[PDB]
Amino acid sequence: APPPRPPKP
Amino acid sequence: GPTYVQALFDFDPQEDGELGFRRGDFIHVMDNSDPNWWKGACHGQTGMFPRNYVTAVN
Repeated sequence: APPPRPPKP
Repeated sequence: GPTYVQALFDFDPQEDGELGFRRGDFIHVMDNSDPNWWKGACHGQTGMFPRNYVTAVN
């Protein structure tokens, strides 16, 4: 699966 | 000269202002001030994208 979306700042 | 990255994974935008792309796409990095979400351009669209979905070209 593609990587998790990182936190938006 | 402009910095380019290449997509490692397909990315489908989920929010307004996110830039979609598919594996292999070349993205011009316009803003990398945040360590996680960068601003880029590809094929006439610009928007935010996750840095973990790409790898360095130049």
